[PDB]
Amino acid sequence: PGLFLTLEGLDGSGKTTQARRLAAFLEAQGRPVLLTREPGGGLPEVRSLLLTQELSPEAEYLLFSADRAEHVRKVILPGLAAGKVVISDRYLDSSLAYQGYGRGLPLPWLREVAREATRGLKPRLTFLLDLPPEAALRRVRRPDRLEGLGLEFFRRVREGYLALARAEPGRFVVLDATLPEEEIARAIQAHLRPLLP
Amino acid sequence: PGLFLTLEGLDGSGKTTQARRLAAFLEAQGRPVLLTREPGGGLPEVRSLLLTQELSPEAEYLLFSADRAEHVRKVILPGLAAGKVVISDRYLDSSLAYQGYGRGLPLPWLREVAREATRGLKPRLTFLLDLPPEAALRRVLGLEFFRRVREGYLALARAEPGRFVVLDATLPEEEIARAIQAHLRPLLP
Ligand SMILES: [Cl-]
Ligand SMILES: [Cl-]
Ligand SMILES: [Cl-]
Ligand SMILES: [Cl-]
Ligand SMILES: [Cl-]
Ligand SMILES: [Cl-]
Ligand SMILES: [Cl-]
Ligand SMILES: [Mg+2]
Ligand SMILES: [Mg+2]
Ligand SMILES: [Mg+2]
Ligand SMILES: [Mg+2]
Ligand SMILES: [Mg+2]
Ligand SMILES: [Mg+2]
Ligand SMILES: [Mg+2]
Ligand SMILES: [Mg+2]
Ligand SMILES: [Mg+2]
Ligand SMILES: [Mg+2]
Repeated sequence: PGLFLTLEGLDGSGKTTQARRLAAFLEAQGRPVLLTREPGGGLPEVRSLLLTQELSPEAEYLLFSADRAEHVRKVILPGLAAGKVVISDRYLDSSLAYQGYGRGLPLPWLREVAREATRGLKPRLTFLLDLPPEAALRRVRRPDRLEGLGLEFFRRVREGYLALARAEPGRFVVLDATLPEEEIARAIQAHLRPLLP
Repeated sequence: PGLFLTLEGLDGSGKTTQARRLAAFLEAQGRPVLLTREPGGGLPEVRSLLLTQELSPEAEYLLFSADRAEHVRKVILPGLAAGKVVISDRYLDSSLAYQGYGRGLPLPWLREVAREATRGLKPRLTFLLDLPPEAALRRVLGLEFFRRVREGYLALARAEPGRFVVLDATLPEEEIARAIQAHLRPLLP
């Protein structure tokens, strides 16, 4: 039986680091793992196409969705059927936070599109590394994709993630990303222990 | 005002030929015209890429849709705002025909996706060059697939009869071109 886990948060939150550490932990326990990420896990060329000038938010979401559709069908679902713990650094939630709450695309449309794109595949758990957007922005420069975009954009993203976590409190594990790195890794692993076992 | 026209049908139906005939005819009259096409009219790199190993139909449609979203916003709407006749060789109907009726993706989903992608922009007329696959294949995935696509096109046309001008694409090119011009005549300017 596979297990689908995701990690989410602003760039700089630590989700990338924690995704890697979790993979390495499970590998040390003899468990097969697939460590992946969006965007690019399905169609790597979408990472390039996402640097098109003045790209509409709609087309941006649809390109992310095409990538995610391949990601689910070619990478994630086969890994799960193979019994792996498939860990994605970003999944659907990132599109809802960034393109929904961030860019203002209507959420019902985002979800109508995602319904087939994902085949309804949802993570068993999702680790949200939460922290203030001012704090995120100081840790690391933004993706080339997200320049111009100001503090208020990132606030809407941060709050959107938190609204997603409120609606799906069983799925979302919200962690304070200003805790020490070891403490976040400890908490992630504590959440996973009864599942892996 | 501007005028949005599309051409549709199987590859090898004469759709591209007629698209070009129509543009040339409008240029000969001194009528501003923009000839474009899908896929590639919005994001050319979607065309190049498209050739990806065993690409899911869902992902394919989503990529077409990203292309189509940029096409409508950056190319077609400005053209129409300039008072041009904008002619697209393929538009939404192609994705509905091929991905929907052909590959079996659910039609209501396809249209949910399209509603924002196209901002609701529909062609004033859509010339469907209808013919059997065998005739199309003669000129340029099984036969059964192409039949499903052809029949889907006819189902679209029956649902939207005012918009679809169904033409028998086995007729001589000139007779088709003359027909297309006759359908257009009262719309200009
Ligand atoms: Cl990060
Ligand atoms: Cl989800
Ligand atoms: Cl801080
Ligand atoms: Cl939940
Ligand atoms: Cl053709
Ligand atoms: Cl349409
Ligand atoms: Cl109609
Ligand atoms: Mg990190
Ligand atoms: Mg960890
Ligand atoms: Mg997620
Ligand atoms: Mg999606
Ligand atoms: Mg906790
Ligand atoms: Mg003008
Ligand atoms: Mg059309
Ligand atoms: Mg579309
Ligand atoms: Mg037909
Ligand atoms: Mg109609």
